[PDB]
Amino acid sequence: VRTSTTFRRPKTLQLSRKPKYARKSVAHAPRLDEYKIIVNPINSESAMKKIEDDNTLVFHVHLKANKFTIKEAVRKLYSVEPVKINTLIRPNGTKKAFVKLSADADALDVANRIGFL
Amino acid sequence: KNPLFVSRPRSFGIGQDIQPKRDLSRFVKWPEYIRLQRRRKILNLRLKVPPAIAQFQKTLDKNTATQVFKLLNKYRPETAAEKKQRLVAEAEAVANGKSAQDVSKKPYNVKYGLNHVVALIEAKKAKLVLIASDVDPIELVVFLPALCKKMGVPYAIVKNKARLGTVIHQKTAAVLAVTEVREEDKNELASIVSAVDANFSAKYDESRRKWGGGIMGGKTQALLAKRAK
Amino acid sequence: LRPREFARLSHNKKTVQRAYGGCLSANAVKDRIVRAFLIEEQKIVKQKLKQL
Amino acid sequence: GRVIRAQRKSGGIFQAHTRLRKGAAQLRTLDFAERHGYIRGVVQKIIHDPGRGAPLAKVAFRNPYHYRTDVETFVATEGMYTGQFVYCGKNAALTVGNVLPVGEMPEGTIISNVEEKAGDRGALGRSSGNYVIIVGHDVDTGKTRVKLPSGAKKVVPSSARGVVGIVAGGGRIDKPLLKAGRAFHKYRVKRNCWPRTRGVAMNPVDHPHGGGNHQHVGHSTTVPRQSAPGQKVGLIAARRTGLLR
RNA sequence: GGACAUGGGUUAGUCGAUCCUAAGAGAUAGGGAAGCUCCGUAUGAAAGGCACGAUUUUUCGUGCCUAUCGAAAGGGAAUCCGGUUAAUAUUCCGGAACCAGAAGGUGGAAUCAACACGGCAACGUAAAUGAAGUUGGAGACGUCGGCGGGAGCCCUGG
RNA sequence: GAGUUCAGCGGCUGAAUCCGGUGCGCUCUCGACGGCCCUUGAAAAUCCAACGGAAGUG
RNA sequence: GUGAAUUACUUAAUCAAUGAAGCGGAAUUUCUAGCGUUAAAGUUUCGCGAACUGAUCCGCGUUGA
Repeated sequence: VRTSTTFRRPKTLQLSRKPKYARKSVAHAPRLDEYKIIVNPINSESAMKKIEDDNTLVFHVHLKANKFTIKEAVRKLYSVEPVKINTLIRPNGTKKAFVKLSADADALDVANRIGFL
Repeated sequence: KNPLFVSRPRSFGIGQDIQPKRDLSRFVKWPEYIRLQRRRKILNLRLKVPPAIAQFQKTLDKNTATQVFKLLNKYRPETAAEKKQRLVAEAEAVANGKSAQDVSKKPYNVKYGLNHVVALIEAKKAKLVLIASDVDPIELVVFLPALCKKMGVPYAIVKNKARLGTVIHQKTAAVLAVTEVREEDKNELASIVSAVDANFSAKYDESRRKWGGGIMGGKTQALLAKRAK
Repeated sequence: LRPREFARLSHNKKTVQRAYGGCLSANAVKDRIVRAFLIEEQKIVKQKLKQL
Repeated sequence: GRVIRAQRKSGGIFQAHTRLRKGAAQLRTLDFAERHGYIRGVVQKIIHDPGRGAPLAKVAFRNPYHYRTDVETFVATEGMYTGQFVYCGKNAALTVGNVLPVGEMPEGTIISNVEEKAGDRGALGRSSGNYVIIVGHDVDTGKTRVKLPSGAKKVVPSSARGVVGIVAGGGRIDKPLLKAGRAFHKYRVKRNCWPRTRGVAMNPVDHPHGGGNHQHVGHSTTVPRQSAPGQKVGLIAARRTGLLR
């Protein structure tokens, strides 16, 4: 007994993939980790003034790092909590990140501890 | 009787309350494979079927079919597992040093397979032939009633190649042939043969000249009935 | 307001407390009510006429 | 030597400009309600359809099978107004605006948007001020003879429908356009068919008429019906030319 | 010196893109074509959902009805001021906001007359439940011509 | 407290930033209208509301 | 391709519509720009529980030329 003039195809059981082997012998290591995110800090005169004025570190950062991965990499590499991240792709095709540190920490001591001053 | 249970009848006339859900089966846009099945059945009902093909539309009756299948199920062939146990039992018998002939009795089973049954009919070794009515392509069995008639082999056209398959442990079987039965069932086969012969072989001459088909649909039949009236 | 700016308002600020309020004007609603009642009385009086 | 302007009219930039169209003007689909009874609709609004001389009516009908409202775009007839009820079907009254089968209407009635064959939803008598006249009936063969706006008489199935009355907007061609700008605007909202350059003003490569030291055709302008597409210019298969002096 | 050499320089939840669709491009279904590919865009397609139930012979029953791309001048969530640099800013700094989404919490209202009252009314209120289904509205629209109001500029009295 | 102007000190301290008129004025906008057309002047995403009444110490 | 004594038939193919919605048989809604859906009465079994009819059956060839 059909009350609709259309015939819709019935639903069938759709088994999920249960492979007999793994297509990859070993899963790849995380290809974008903290050390690959941060390449090296920028130490130009403009970068130094941002350190001493805006409490902002300036880093040469990987292209595929977003503001979230930059924040975690900085927190893991330097144990400092950033309050803001601003990124730009420099005319030479390299990402530069302005990492504004929290008011509790100063960029000067962080810079000396890194050693790039 | 609660007075609040007031009747609210719905009029379903043209322009009245919304039409109720009715059976719309005859108007459903069925899938193409469904339409192809049903319209193929209609062409076979409409078109003038040649007698060699139309003879397959008249099959064995229900009572004789049940009687035939009762006899057949006593002579189903050995299954794979039963063959394996019998084969192993013969192996230990040979290992024990016994004749392979006397260990196992002579088989008594239905003969199946189109080519094997055809050879049996041509050699007059088959005493009964059961031809499936729904073999596709039909040419695989169109010649069989004539071949059975020339060699005088009693033949019946039975429904459901699937039923023949279940007898011989397969899915479908084109034909079944009974060559030898035990003396207990010799009377039963003879009674079946007589009924099958009187039903099919005697009527073979008349059926060879009876073209099938020619049935028109209900709508045209009713329209022509009105014209005649 | 712009379409999405209607989503910030409260419920009573986007409608009017009346049947169809916020979808129809008051005069339109009044015509709906009187025409509904009058035609209903007709279908009753036509039914009473045709039932006998 | 090149294909002519007539041959390039196959599409492309000669398509109809349908950006502003207010819907295709069609009758209701011939359903059970409209075959065995009638169904009532309300004229929501009469609108102007760009590229068309006749106004269109947005008549809203109730769906007889489902809880929703069907809206049908009709060719408005003179006298149609917003809020008017339109009855479509076999038992519809013979009132201007209603839709009835031609077999249910007496001889001499004036109808429009007539179906050629029942179920195509309107073919004959649709331009503004045009109509079709019921000439006669043939019940034995179930056919109806009608007179078309061109005067040609045609036999249609008696179940074909037609809107009672004449199409609104009559007299549109009674007023001269007065200037090429009015012709320019009239034809923007239609195909690319204006302005029309004469073939005599073209070259031998551009047209059969073109060429010569004078603007003359050079051959008879009545061409056979059998001529090739590039040859079929002028008066095609003309049975009689000239004025009826 | 827009040359030459070495360095430095472009920071956005709010500005754009991204999202939307336009004309139009365009796979799939299908049909052509020796083919390259062509036609096609809800078409002659089984083109996908949703809710009920002590759990149903512990082998699932019962109802309910459209790709994608295509706009940095179209549609459209929400940011302003002051300042700062040799070069960046509605992006940085100082101050001051806003929008979208998420979660529970405080306070208030309604509630055992379950889903607030007032005004004749147009409607108002700090709240004032509303599934499916239907429908309406905003987005959403030409052009010219004066007339009225506002803001900024202009003019002007101390 | 900002910006601006001005007067002092060796970065700091004083003041002022006020009160009004006008218009066939320009620029943008807004409101109420008017005329024109065989020309009647996009879509969709998105957002809201309504009719209906499923459902329901807490 | 099927018939009948010149004509009929429709399954081949052609065409046209749709959301393939009510086809063929028998038994037996029109003074108004409103709303119309999520069945309720009736009849049996065990609270918007089930079941049957409300809404007849049959055929199935989506209908029309």
